[PDB]
Amino acid sequence: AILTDRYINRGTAFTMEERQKLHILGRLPPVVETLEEQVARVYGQVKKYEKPINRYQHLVSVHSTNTTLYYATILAHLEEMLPIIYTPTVGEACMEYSHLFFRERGVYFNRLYKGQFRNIMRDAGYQKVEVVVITDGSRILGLGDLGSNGIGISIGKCSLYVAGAGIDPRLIVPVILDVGTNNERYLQDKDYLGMREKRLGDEEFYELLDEFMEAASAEWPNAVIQFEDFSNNHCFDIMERYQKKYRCFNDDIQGTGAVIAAGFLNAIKLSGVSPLQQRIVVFGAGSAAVGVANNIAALAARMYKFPVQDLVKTFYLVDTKGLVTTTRGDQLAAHKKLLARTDVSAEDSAKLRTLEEIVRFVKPTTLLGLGGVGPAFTEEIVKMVMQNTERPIIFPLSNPTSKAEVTPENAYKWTNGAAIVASGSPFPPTTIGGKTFKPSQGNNLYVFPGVGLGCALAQPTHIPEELLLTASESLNLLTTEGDLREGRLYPPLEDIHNISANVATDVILEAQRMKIDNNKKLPRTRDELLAFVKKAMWKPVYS
Amino acid sequence: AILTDRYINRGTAFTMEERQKLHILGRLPPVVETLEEQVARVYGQVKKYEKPINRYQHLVSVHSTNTTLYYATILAHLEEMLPIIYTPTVGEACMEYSHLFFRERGVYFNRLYKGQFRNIMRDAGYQKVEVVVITDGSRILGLGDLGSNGIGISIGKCSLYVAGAGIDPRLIVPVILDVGTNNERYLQDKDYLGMREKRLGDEEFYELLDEFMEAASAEWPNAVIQFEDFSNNHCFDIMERYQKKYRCFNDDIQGTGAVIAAGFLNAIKLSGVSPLQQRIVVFGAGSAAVGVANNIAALAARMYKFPVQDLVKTFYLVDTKGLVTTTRGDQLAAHKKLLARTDVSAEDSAKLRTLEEIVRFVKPTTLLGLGGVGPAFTEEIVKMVMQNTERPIIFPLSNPTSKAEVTPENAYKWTNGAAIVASGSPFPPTTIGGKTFKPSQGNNLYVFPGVGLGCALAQPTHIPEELLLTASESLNLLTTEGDLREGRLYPPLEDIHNISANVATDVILEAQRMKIDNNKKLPRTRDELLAFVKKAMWKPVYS
Ligand SMILES: O=C(Nc1cccc(S(=O)(=O)Nc2ccccc2F)c1)c1cnccn1
Ligand SMILES: O=C(Nc1cccc(S(=O)(=O)Nc2ccccc2F)c1)c1cnccn1
Repeated sequence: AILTDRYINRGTAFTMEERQKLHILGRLPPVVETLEEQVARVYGQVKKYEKPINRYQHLVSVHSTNTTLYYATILAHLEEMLPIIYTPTVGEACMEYSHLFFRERGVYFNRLYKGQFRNIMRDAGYQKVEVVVITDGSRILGLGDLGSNGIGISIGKCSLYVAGAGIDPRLIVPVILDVGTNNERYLQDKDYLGMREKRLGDEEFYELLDEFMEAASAEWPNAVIQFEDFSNNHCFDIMERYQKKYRCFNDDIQGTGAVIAAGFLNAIKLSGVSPLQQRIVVFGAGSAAVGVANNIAALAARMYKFPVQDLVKTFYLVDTKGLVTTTRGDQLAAHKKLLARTDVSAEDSAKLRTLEEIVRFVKPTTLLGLGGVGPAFTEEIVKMVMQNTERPIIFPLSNPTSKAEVTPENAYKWTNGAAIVASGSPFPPTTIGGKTFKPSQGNNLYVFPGVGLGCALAQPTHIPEELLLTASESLNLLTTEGDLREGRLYPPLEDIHNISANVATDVILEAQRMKIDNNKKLPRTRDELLAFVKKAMWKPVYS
Repeated sequence: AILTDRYINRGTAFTMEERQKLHILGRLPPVVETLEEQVARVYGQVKKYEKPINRYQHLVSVHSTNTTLYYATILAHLEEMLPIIYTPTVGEACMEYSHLFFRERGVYFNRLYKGQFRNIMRDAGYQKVEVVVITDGSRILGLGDLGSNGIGISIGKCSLYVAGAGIDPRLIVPVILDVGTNNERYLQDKDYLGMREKRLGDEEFYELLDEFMEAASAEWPNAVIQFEDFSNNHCFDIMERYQKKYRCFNDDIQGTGAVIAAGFLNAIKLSGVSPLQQRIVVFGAGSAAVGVANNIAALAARMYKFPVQDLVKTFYLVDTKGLVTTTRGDQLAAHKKLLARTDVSAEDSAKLRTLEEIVRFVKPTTLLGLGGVGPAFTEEIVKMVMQNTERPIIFPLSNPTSKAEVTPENAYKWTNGAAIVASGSPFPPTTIGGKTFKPSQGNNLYVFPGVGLGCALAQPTHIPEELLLTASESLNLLTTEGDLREGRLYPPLEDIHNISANVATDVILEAQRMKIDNNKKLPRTRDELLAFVKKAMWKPVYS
């Protein structure tokens, strides 16, 4: 019963004396290993596979037999395992290898079960659930509708809360809300196991998602509900609908802006050009891109008490037409108005269409790549920014690497190593003249696990914007003098347990200051709280 | 508890009413499938993988979650799945992917556990075990010593008793007797989990194997012990040591000779050249090759009551020196003496060295390829056999296909479709002049599962040679007039349940005639017994 329970199984780490006592001597090969030795063996077993999907499949096999060994392997090799266990491999697993997820916990909802959602949750037989990740498979980036196969996205994201913040793997629940699929291949595929129908309209979509939120608030009252990989037609509206009434957040929207804001303020500190002297080209004018700009302005206003209006005036927003201005003659989308230039004439607007002429005119010190249209930050454009600052801040954040505005290698080459670079994706180091440069990766893992652990301990009534901004600031402040002297914008990803403990600590203190915390057992002073949070974390060691 | 038990789990075959009643509605995607629909889906999931090892890995995943669906998929696609689930894929899985077997039942013995073998078996907590497959990883063919990783061979072979003869998958036990490894890579491999030592000498080897046989006879008294993939230094001696005292057999030795003898006697019937008119070149003079010849002579003597001495005189044995004769001047190995020619002069012996001149002199009607040295049956040699018979019998049985004496395609091409061919391996059909030919595969699956089911029902004291010869004859007689009219030498592999039920029936009747049967509940007449055996078989359907 211990060997066959993946939560308590130790495999070859059972000592000979333990195997004798548990009557399992003949169930294992005779070698006895420590957990670090098992992790080294698993890491070799993974790297025997060349393709990410086969590495993923091997890690699923480990997780199904020895959960402690799985999470110990991820924690020892995190940067390398992240592309396998989540984006982009998990989406390819969902799309073409959905059987990899069948044996996992997954809770499936659809219109056939209307009015039974609470019964289904009760039936799942979990105890004090802490984190629930839900998707409908619609995709934040709107590529590759997964329908019911989106359950693998929720499974993968749940796993990152365990690895990142020590959420006990028994207290995470992955959910698929199957409201149909517009995936034409799936709609015709004899082997598609989900609802074989186009996506439900908004009225029915919200009827079912409302029942889900109300059922989860009753049956899983201790949980944070995290929306993952919902399409843009719904993801912003879901948060407007639920943010005050339920304990919920959207990582794609709120996590991303908190992580990019933290890293960007550290790039300002390194750059020699202080926040009010920055001239920031925001290349891309989607709701998400404007959210990131507003999250930067909010964080600088918190950290430095500059008037937020003056920080807004540092942004130069570029949409598909050109520089967004109040004078260029069009009716602006609501989200573009607050960053529109008021200081540019109609005549100058007409001559500010191409990114090259916009950069020549604006004289920016920062280029924020949120454009999703490929390598817009040319050598000529990067060379112009070198005219305005000694340390250009260049953030090519569009995903995947082919949609990205510039490679970190080109950014460093064209500035002779002056560029301060953050990426959505990991890159190898670049060496110029014997000096080494490596971009800072703004991975969402820096924030969501600590928000989850914080909301799990404090049990806040809801997750107001204050808790995300506090997580953003906490992350910024974790970047040490040492980190900064080596050009890093974030604390190191390998230190994610300490990072999450600190983010969670600061989130709790903010919930306590707002009197929204329902858990009154927690310390209310930072040093004693941080020690308490660290002790509360599940660790991937045998105990 | 039903979803997580692979023996009772039905996955998507649970109806909506059943999901309601079992409180599992939210645990599955909403599509309800029949077992045949699930099998079609799994077969597509398998064929999405190009490499055998990745197909194997996918089938392991099915087996770990839904045992009924795994065995239903094998039974629906048997010929195609056999190369994946056993030779040669299972050996490659053992050698390089041994982690595929960690979660499976496996019972591990070694010298560290001397005197505790019975305790280890008791600890395994099985009920009335029927079949135990044991290996030491030494390899029958002596290539790729697997040591402790030989457990995967036992696991794969156990699975074939379930698929082939409906041994209940709860009543099969795979065993590794780890007596060391001569695999130099393993002996230096930090991740090898077995006994890190060269193979024990014979005295210690037999001390431990004796304890195993005695322990299994006490703790698993209802079981057949089947030796799999033991090296030639031990496999013949193990059977001499144990055959009378324990319920045991070796498939490599006894199964192979029973299957080849059955197919060869059907080739004689098709050929127009009756057993006493056959002139059989036995190319290869190993113990195994002489065993196959002796099994043919024994079966013909049983079926036709020709004097066995006259059947022996139909064989012309060829070793590495040439035609084995009493006059060629050397001291013959014991196994070669009984097939040595007494009718060839010393002078003719000296001129009978190359296979070509041996064939020209002997004027054979059959070529039996048991040589293991590549494509010895040349066009010139096949063309000479066409001079001696209208239907050359050509059996290239050396493994793998590169060691084989002739391709079936070349055999049929060079004889314009007259050749009667059996292979160890599967081959595609050959079309000559719009007429189609396909070799008969002498797969060991024809015999061992039915011997296992027979020995499981009758509970004989031991497995004397009479039970193997009866299985051989039963298999021969299952080839219908219809089968024979289409050139088949065996009943079709897809019909393996009916085949095994009939082999088991005949084996039981032989045990009853010898008064070695311990199970007195069984019918003693063939029709009523065969019905009883069919009912006793585990079937891969939901019940
Ligand atoms: O856990 C079992 N066995 C085991 C054997 C060797 C090694 C390990 S391990 O847990 O040390 N490593 C491991 C396990 C999985 C897949 C990849 C792995 F590397 C475990 C078991 C569980 N139930 C039943 C019978 N055995
Ligand atoms: O059995 C479970 N789920 C399941 C989902 C879809 C489909 C099937 S299936 O059993 O229909 N097919 C199948 C299962 C395995 C791997 C390849 C497969 F094709 C099963 C389960 C078991 N425990 C816990 C939660 N779920």
